[PDB]
Amino acid sequence: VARKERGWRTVFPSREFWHRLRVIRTQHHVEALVEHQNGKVVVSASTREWAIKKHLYSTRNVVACESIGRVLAQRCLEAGINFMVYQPTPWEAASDSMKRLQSAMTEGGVVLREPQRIY
Amino acid sequence: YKTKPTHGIGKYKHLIKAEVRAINLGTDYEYGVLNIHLTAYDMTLAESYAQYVHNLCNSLSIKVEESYAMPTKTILTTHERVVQISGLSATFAEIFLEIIQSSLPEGVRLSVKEHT
Amino acid sequence: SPWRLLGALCLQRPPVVSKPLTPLQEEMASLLQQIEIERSLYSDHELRALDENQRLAKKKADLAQDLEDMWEQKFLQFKLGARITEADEKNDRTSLNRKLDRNLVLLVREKFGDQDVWILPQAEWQPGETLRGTAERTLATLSENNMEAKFLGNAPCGHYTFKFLGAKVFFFKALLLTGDFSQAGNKGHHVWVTKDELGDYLKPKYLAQVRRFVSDL
Amino acid sequence: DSSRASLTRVHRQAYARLYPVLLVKQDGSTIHIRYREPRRMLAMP
Amino acid sequence: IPIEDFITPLKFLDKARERPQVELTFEETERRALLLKKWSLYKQQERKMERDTIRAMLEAQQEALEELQLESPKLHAEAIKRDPNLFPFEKEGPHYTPP
Amino acid sequence: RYRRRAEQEAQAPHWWRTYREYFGRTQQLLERKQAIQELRANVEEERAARLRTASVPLDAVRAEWERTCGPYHKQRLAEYYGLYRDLFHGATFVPRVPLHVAYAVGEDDLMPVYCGNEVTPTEAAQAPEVTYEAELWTLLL
RNA sequence: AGAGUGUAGCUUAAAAGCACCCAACUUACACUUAGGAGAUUCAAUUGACGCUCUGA
Repeated sequence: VARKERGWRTVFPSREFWHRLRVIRTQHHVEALVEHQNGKVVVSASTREWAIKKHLYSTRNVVACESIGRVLAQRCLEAGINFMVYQPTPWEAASDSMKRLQSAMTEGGVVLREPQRIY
Repeated sequence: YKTKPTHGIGKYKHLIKAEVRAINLGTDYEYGVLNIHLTAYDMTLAESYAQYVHNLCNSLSIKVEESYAMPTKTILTTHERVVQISGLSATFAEIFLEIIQSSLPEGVRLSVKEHT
Repeated sequence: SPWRLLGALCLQRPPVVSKPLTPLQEEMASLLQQIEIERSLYSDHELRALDENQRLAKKKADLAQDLEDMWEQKFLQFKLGARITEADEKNDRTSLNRKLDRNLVLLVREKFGDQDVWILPQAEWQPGETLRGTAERTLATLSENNMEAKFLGNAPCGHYTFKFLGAKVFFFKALLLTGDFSQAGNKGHHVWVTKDELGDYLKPKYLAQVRRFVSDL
Repeated sequence: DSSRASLTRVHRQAYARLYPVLLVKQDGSTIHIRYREPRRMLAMP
Repeated sequence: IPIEDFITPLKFLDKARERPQVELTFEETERRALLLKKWSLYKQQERKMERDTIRAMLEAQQEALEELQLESPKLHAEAIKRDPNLFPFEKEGPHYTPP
Repeated sequence: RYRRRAEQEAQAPHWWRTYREYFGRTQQLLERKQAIQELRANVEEERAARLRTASVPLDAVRAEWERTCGPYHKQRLAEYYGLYRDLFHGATFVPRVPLHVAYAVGEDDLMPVYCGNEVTPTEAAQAPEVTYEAELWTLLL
């Protein structure tokens, strides 16, 4: 029922969500955020984190994205968040580690599309 | 708005130059446009060495105008590539040329000839 | 102050022979060879050697080896020039062919009245003499030859200033195009140094730091 | 450093086989040149 | 005149049938990964060495023009000056066999 | 890159009117380098890494997460669900103890109570199983 | 001999972010995708191993 911020049509990305998944790929670390509209980070999963950094070989590859999607999806089911709006750029969309990331999420248990607001 | 302190916060055309001789004035001395021909009987040495010269110039922040190639000559074929360069400092002429001198792979000759 | 006006010249030899490959460069070299083979597109020499023995096999069922053996025996005729004319000498430091793959530096013994120093060749200049003309004068002064060298710019490369009375020593840079180095048996002591003898011959910090503008590669 | 941009590969797609043929121009200067039908030693008169 | 030789040969179309067998094993691809990784290390350390030559020699020539600038005021005005002789500049590469 | 600098300038405190105004050790690094060097040393694990088929076990990541940086993510979630503005009038704290509470669902399994879950009152009919690793304590709901 | 001292290239980062390299699309460059390498100089805020400068 709550208001999705409907506007912002000229400016990428959309604000019309309640939860945005945002993958931050740096030079050294694959990072994954789950945020509100307000910029409050709700649930994150980063490879700058000793519980997951030591099980991994390299902190940036398709393995780290598949694992950060497994771990992030498992963290978001237990946080009671089933619905995100992930919006990529069209080069980030066709990348194999973000298809592997989205498959890790939707096979994890998290639907990457929110239901509509009821008016 | 004009009468507000936030006037001109959105202007951007002063951030873009949306639009040749040699400049040796009194202290700030620099060459004009340059040309570097590369002639070899291998496509790989001319193209790849042109890549290496071009990445050296991008790593030295040089205004590289064009990086095209010339047609060949049936003699076998003599392969040529042209790399244009504008902007060199006084030390930067010697330090820049000495690495192209000390980086020729196998039997490829140079040119520091100029335009037209 | 009385400045003892000194310029010099750090002569460079362009290497005529390319360096041999690293074994890592050998393995990556053959790897690039194989990936070039696996992505090529039907050379006619294969079409004249594979399909021709197919059709000649059909003729016997009812030559490129000559060509390759001619090419290989012509490859066995002409011997190669040595990349090392260096180890047979091992002592011809005065020879311009002392090393071929590296860059070689003119470097001559001198004996002052108060000093006795192995020296990168210097020049006593005049304010009427240009520093570029000081180096071009340094080309044909001590060697007494008909070398053909090349300069890039009026910029220097290494400055070392020792005093006793002031002085300053300027180290410029040239490049040998060719050279008619007549009478290689001079009375001087020119020794061509790649990199490593430059600390074996020049000890003080105004001379054991010439390598910081020598192209080490 | 004369082996940096020599460890190469033909980066096109319409290219046939190329062989490491040694060539001599006029003065006894053998250079590997990618050339067809493995001649091995070349010489221009 | 805009004429170049980047056009593909028209002969390179019909007989593209010599090599349909492109298959490798596990261990050759593993060693190939070691070659690409260690060769990326190799070229990386190469350009780190060349960056050390550019920075080292360039600081040597900048301090050269500063010592010449402070020890000769009328000779660093001409030290910046450029030669009329590098205009038809050439240099052939190295070879294998000297004459 | 413009997106990165652009988000950084978005979060910066500006002097004009903006959307936010209205809509607002050494032994550990030694064992870490030794264990990461001993981890990256295997050629089998490097082969599983380079073939994008390597896996990660989730349980050790979960418990080790509960030890290392669990309480700070749980502080994020309690800030997000408003437990600090409502349960202590804004005064924050850090949940240091990795608690466990789960409701006995029948006899076989038990619905876990993590930070932010959905549990029915059918599953919450009976008082739960409380297990935590500590040594006094008062529990509240 | 003394002074300034000291994170991988840089950081009023606190083991991070940019820089960096290879492979592919590119004539090439760039973008992007895939991969790679990296340091708190050693001992208890302090002393001595290394760099720079001021001298002989």
